[PDB]
Amino acid sequence: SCGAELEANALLTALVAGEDFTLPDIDMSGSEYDIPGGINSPIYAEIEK
Amino acid sequence: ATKAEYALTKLKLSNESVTYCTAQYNLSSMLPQQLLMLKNQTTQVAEQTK
Amino acid sequence: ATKAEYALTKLKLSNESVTYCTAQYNLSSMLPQQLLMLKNQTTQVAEQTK
Amino acid sequence: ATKAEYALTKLKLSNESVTYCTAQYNLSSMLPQQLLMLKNQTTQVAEQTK
Repeated sequence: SCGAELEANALLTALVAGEDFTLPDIDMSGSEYDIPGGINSPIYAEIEK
Repeated sequence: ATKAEYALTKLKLSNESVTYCTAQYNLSSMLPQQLLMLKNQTTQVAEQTK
Repeated sequence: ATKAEYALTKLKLSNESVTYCTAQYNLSSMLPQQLLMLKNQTTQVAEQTK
Repeated sequence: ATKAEYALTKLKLSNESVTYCTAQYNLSSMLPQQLLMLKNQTTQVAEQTK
């Protein structure tokens, strides 16, 4: 209450102003970050002695 | 246990928020009022000296 | 949990800010007023000695 | 979280600065005034002894 969160936002912006802190934006849900060859891949096929 | 600890940290924000409002009220109201109290006491000491 | 802890640290700036203003007010107003109070008490002691 | 903690440390300099000024004022003003208060009280004790 009493605008407690508003004060924190203003202080944080001013104190750390003047420098770049852009975090990288990477989507891990894409097929690139997943192993191809799903349940039907020969990897999951049973190995015969 | 980690989930329970996460809730405790999340709930702890409420105590910090009310503490800030409590401290803000003390600075805005209590401290200036106490200054007036001290000034009147200072005058009384001089009168007792007289 | 880390995100919740980050919010707690971020919100903690408000308490530090009001503390600085509270301390600044005490130095600017309370301390000089108390000095005047002590001076009047010092004079009263001499009068009681008389 | 590290950035938020960095701001907290950076903002903490204000409290240390005002503390130094507050302590400096006490040494320059409060302590010498209290010495005068104690001296007058010391004389009063002798008079009450008389």
